[PDB]
Amino acid sequence: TTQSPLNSFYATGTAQAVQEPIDVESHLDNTIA
Amino acid sequence: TTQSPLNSFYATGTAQAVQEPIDVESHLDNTIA
Ligand SMILES: [Ca+2]
Ligand SMILES: [Ca+2]
Repeated sequence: TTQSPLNSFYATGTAQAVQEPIDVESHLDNTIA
Repeated sequence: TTQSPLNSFYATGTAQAVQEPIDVESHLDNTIA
């Protein structure tokens, strides 16, 4: 004679974010002379 | 000279319930990245 609560069910996922939106690189190779 | 009550007859059955109505299994194998 056991009474159960009937709520022992689960499901699991994951998420992440490990980088910045943009990357910037420079090529200014001229001199104001 | 014996007086009988005439109620000595019986029949027996059985019943059971040994499991929960539903079972749940998860397959969430994608990542919000
Ligand atoms: Ca970066
Ligand atoms: Ca079960």
